[PDB]
Amino acid sequence: KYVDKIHIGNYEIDAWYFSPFPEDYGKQPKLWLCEYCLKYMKYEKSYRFHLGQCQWRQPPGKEIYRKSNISVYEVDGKDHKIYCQNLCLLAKLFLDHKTLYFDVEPFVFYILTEVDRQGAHIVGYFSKEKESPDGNNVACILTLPPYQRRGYGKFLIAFSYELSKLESTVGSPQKPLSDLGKLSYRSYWSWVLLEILRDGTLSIKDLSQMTSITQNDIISTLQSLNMVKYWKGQHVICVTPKLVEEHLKSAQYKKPPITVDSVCLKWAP
Ligand SMILES: [Cl-]
Ligand SMILES: [Zn+2]
Repeated sequence: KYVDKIHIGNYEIDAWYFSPFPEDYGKQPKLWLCEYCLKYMKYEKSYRFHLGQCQWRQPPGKEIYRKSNISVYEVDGKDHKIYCQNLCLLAKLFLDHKTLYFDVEPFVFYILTEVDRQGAHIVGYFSKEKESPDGNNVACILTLPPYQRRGYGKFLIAFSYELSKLESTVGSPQKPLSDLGKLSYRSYWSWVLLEILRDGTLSIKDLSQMTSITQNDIISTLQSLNMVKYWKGQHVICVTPKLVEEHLKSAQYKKPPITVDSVCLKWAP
């Protein structure tokens, strides 16, 4: 028997996929997680004890972003092996194609939290290879189920590209994306490109430089917006500024409820 339900903070969440917690953890009805340190436990009694003993009120690592009550923590998987091993076992419950759980040192994880008087509550995260051969600025990304479809997912994507911009480099997420992944990325890419095309002759490589979105990713977005022509084996951006405004005004695209503010980011490569 696999883990199939978890209790974390005040949420219970059913699992979507196999996650390789040790066998005897699968045995239990629920898995109980500390919402701050992410320690997993077998019983409500050990959960309650931990709750009253644990001193953590936020993720480990560095708070590299604070705007209002949204915070992002940078955790190095080398400096915090166990926390990150726990994060990965948690994420694998909802990510089908996540492969890495124990070998965490090559990764740095970015933790989205919303803060109240009690502490900083994890809402989602994305991991990133420290050095990427394939040029992936995200390895895995995930908004926890009860928080999905509220702009946290898109905040994370936005954020992963803000980091790429400060590294003066283009990047694409590791594939395959989930269906929620695909939709959120195509939506983010769309909004970013449309917003910019509103404000005069920019090549696709010019757009790639400004946004840190790869040329393939810009091309495939522009195709779905119907703003790219094919000429002699070359993708040519063909934009009618009325159809740009047309698109924006529509329902499909809009400022996410919540956005990355480059000012409130305290990070450098
Ligand atoms: Cl659920
Ligand atoms: Zn704890």
